[PDB]
Amino acid sequence: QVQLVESGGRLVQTGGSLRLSCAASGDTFSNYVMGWFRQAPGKEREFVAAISWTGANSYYADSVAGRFTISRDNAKNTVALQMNSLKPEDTAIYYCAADHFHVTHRKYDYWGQGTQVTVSS
Amino acid sequence: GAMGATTLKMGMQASVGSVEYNSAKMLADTLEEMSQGEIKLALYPSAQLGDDRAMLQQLTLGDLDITYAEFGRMGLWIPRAEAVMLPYVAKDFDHLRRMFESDFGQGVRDEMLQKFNWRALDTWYNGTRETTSNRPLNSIEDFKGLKLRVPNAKQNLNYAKLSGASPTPMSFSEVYLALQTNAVDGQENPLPTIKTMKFYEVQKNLAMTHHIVNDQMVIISESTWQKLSDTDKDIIQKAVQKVGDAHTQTVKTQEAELVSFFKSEGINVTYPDLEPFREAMQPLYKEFDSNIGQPIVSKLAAM
Repeated sequence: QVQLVESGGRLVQTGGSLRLSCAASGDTFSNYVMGWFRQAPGKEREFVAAISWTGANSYYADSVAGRFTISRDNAKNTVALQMNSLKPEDTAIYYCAADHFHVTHRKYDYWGQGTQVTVSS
Repeated sequence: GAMGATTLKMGMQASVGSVEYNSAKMLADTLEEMSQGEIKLALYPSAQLGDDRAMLQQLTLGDLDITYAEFGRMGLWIPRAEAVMLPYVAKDFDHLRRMFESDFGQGVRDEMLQKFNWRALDTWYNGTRETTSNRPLNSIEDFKGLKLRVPNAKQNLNYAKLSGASPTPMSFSEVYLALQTNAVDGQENPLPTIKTMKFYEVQKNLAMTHHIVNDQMVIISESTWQKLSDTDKDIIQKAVQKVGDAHTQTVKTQEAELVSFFKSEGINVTYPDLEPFREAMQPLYKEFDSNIGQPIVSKLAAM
């Protein structure tokens, strides 16, 4: 069973930088696109970023592009989300997810339990 | 035409000159005529958009409209689909196409559509791998001791292993020399590859093992398809099937010409009985049926 565990949630400054990490286990890592989703208290679960099996291609929500950076280490079975220039609206639980392909018409197959990020100044 | 045309885009790994490319271009031309200019198809060859998995991913997201993909290649993402590229499961192409239309084929195509937005329009015959050697192979018994080169592909490895040969993985670039010098005793590929690489120049025998039958599915992004009118859907459906019949006939014809040519060139062409090979594949079949937790192969094998 592929399992995903997110780390790194904090409270942090507005305009601050935060790195989240995701440890994936249970199958050949490089067979799976890796995604970051986020769900704020009143809103629905929302796409944030995704990275292709080799990292050759990545995808970003409009709301986050230019300041977030997804990456992966196929040697460490990790995926990371470097968030820069955070903004109060970024506040949410952030979830790591895995699927064979990046998909927008359904849920990814697999999900971690998530890590809380809050930004306020 | 204030409504304008609809310019679909098709990606493929194959290059200008190949049968895949010529069939794609025939498909472009057919769509343009049958639609009276309302459907055009732009071709992106030579993996200019990535490899096949990259291109399927652009289909999943509606960024690319049409690509090729092997039926068996779906086993990377729909594990049971691999059954159709285990060696000797498909007896010929009509059999592979029967599998595509069967309850099993239909269940794989519904999963392709639901999970990844791929709508398989058709399967096109794309040739069968055969076996060359430095000594004649007239039954599965001749396979013992045979250092058979294979690519580093699971099912190619399994064909050589379960036939009794000594599997010898080796990069395609080394093959011709390894044959010429009998570092290896033989290899296996489609006949056009055997001709193009001149393996017949350093292999005195061709055996018609028919061990691996290939196809290319033609796949359209479901996001594109839903956007289309029903008449446009029909023009596409019909054109793909029309061009596939011509594709399939082209590949079969070229194989027959190439076997004839090899015989006329002094290549010794054998025709071993194949039920012994199907029987030798049983260990792998039941291993596959087990790791999938359900009898898949034998039903397919019976169709």
